[PDB]
Amino acid sequence: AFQETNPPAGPVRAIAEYERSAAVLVRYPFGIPMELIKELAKNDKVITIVASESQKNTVITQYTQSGVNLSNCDFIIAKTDSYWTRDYTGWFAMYDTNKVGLVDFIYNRPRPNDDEFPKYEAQYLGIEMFGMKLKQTGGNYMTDGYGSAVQSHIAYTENSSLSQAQVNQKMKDYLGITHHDVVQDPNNTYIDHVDCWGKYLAPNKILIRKVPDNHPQHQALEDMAAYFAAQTCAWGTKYEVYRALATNEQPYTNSLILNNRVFVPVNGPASVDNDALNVYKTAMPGYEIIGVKGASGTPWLGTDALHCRTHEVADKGYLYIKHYPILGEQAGPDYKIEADVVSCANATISPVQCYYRINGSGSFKAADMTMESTGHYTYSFTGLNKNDKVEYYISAADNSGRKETYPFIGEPDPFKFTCM
Ligand SMILES: *CC(=N)NCCC[C@H](NC(=O)c1ccccc1)C(N)=O
Ligand code: NA
Ligand code: NA
Repeated sequence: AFQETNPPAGPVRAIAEYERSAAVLVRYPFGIPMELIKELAKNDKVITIVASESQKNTVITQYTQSGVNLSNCDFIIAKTDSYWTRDYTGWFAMYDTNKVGLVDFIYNRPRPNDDEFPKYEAQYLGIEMFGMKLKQTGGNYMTDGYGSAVQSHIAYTENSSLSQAQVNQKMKDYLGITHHDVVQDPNNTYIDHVDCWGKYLAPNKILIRKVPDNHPQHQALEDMAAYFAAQTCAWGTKYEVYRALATNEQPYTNSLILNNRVFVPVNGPASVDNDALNVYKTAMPGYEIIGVKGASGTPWLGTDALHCRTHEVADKGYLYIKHYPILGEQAGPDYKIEADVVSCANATISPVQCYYRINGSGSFKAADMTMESTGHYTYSFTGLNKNDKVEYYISAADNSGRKETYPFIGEPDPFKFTCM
């Protein structure tokens, strides 16, 4: 059964889907095509949930026959009621400066095996688990990694014995959420999950579903796009709002960001699918955008597609870069950046660098950042003239072999500012 615990030792920071992932969780019997599992296993660890050793063996046979990369296949043996790992598996958060933890909750469906699964997930991964006493579902949750979370109104109505203030306080305590952005669902379906209409693509980018002008939900979705366009994101700029046009209820926002790859469910027609994939390519330079056809037995639905049947797993030894960039018109006279770098692997960090380019000319140059205090690094851009345009990103490495950049994708999408 659900076990309430004290929240994690602070400060707490929920991890975003576009941060480093060590694995992806899927479940058998399958709700996803074998081609998706094969694609995932090329570069990432795929953890398949099975109910028994016999089911594990059945799945290994199927993976071997389909040419899945077995060297990237792991298994968790636990009973589950469904393949919606997005919704019932635990949520990841950093706490106590450099630890990765799992947050359990009361799954909002009558699925006791699914509801119990986070306990087996935490034990499998070797991390601590915290029990947040809220009725929740992962499909109705997304965080920017900077203390904001977007959820539809069911986060309140399915916790109606608690005040909104108490619900917000639990999200703050267990996940570090300082802006619990609870919105009226615009999609007109029974499910009321954010992932069927909205997705943070980066701290400063949000993808919102779009439908034809004559569709009954056209204005609700246009209103939702305007709502985020007027908001200041974690980096201090207004959100970049991208739109994926669903001409016929195609679940284009129901994608999975896994490290440098994005898996987008497609169900036709080809031209409309390709238009949606091109939105992701424009929004996410440097990422590999992959269109994924559905399984014939369990097709993608407008209320249930690829994101709904997967869940990313954070790196328990995460090399985390905390950075608030300097963007747009910078008054100066100083152009100083700061980054906090912590290793959840308790690995020795070196080097910490700033990669930069001036007036988009030549190649990116590397400069060492100064460690001013433990985990706190700084860099000042010197010799810059009026109207100089700077491109930069942060890079860190540690002695466990981890290598991370901020932004995650690095060089293909750097921070940009102009000297005033
Ligand atoms: C999109 C997401 N994060 N989750 C989708 C969960 C779909 C699931 N569907 C059903 O329960 C269902 C059963 C039988 C027929 C149709 C739908 C759910 N709502 O939990
Ligand atoms: Na079942
Ligand atoms: Na649970």
